[PDB]
Amino acid sequence: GLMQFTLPVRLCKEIELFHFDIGPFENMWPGIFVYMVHRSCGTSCFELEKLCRFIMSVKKNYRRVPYHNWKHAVTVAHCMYAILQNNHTLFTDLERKGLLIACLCHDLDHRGFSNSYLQKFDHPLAALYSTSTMEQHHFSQTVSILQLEGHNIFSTLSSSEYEQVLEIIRKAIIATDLALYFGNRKQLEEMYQTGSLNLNNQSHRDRVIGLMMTACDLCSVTKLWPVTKLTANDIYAEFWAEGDEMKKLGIQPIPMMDRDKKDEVPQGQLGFYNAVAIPCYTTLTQILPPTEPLLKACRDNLSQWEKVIRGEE
Ligand SMILES: O=C1CCN(c2ccccc2)N=C1c1ccnn1-c1ccccc1
Ligand SMILES: [Mg+2]
Ligand SMILES: [Zn+2]
Repeated sequence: GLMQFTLPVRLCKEIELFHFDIGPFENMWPGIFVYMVHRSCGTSCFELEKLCRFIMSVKKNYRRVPYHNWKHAVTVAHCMYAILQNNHTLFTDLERKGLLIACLCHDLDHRGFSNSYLQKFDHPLAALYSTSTMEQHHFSQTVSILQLEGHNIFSTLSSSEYEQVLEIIRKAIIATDLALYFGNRKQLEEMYQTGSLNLNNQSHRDRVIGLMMTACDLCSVTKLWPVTKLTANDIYAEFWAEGDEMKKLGIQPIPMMDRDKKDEVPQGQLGFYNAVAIPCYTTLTQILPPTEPLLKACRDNLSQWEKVIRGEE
């Protein structure tokens, strides 16, 4: 009960900032997650023994892939921590519990392949889940781990509160399907601009949490340039492996996934920042003004990709 997690001074200070990088010491990441749960939710939210067992089973069910790995899980959870900490009073007790867990679990058992590749491969998961294929799998893996003996971190919740938090987690994980982001943001834009956005409306809260999940999921584009640049290598390592596997199916992949077309990456990054990242953080900042640092960092990285094209690096 009186056992607090405490970080070294540099991490204690920098973990509060949106652009925090969790570092290369894998063995410190569970401690970093518990620290964030304790400050974001409370020391009483979870039984420490159960929470630690849950974290280590989640870690075990992330694969050794270049990008969609345990480090991504904890990085996305940290961005959610920074949003929740900068928006103290906007979220319920159940939301703050559910959302850090949703972020830690959101890519469980990822193989480094898109929904598109599973569909073209005719993977068993594409028959089980016709849309948001990997995201339905991630939620399924989350429920599986929660149901392991001694892993039910929600055991003190009532039957109805348990159903609510698992529904927050389900919607939050499904929302990380980038196919669904475009429509979600357009609706939030319309609601904000016509002034009809209402945070007491549950359908509206769901949409705002969805955009928060996109924002946290893409947060590699909101880090300092050296972090963003080096993370991009891991992202494209997966894309190019998917491209190789498309070529093995006798399908020319899109240029983004073709390692023969690396020269086209800088221009592809601009498209992504302009079509996905900047609009995401712009709408998030309109709804949650204290998340402005994410938009600023995103714009800084857009400027860096423009410099790569001009051959200034
Ligand atoms: O940087 C890039 C290149 C373009 N790209 C992308 C992804 C899907 C479809 C089209 C483009 N995504 C990113 C990116 C930045 C942060 N996260 N992600 C991301 C998101 C989902 C899967 C893998 C990576
Ligand atoms: Mg995902
Ligand atoms: Zn993700």
